[PDB]
Amino acid sequence: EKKEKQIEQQKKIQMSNLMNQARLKVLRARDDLITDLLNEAKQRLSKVVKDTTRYQ
Amino acid sequence: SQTQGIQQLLQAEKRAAEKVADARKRKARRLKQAKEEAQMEVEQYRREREQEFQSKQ
Repeated sequence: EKKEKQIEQQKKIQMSNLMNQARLKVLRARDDLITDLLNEAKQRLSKVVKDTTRYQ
Repeated sequence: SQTQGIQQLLQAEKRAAEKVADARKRKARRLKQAKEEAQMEVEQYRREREQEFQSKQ
């Protein structure tokens, strides 16, 4: 009973862990995509700066 | 004559004590025997239970 209960408990912890890192991966992917969007935005701003009249 | 009969009283008592000693030796042998069947069965339980454990794992 001791060893069985220990084994099943560790199984539960491992499963809960795996679910956690799955969630973390998807969330960090989301973060990377939005930061890419921000990088594009600042590049567009740099392009906008070039035109003299509207910049003025 | 009579002293031979008294020797027979003593010898019959002696062999009765021999029967008692043999019975006690049988008892000790039986308990030792039981000890090793206990060892065998507990070994068997351990084997059944470790095959169950590897199955679960």
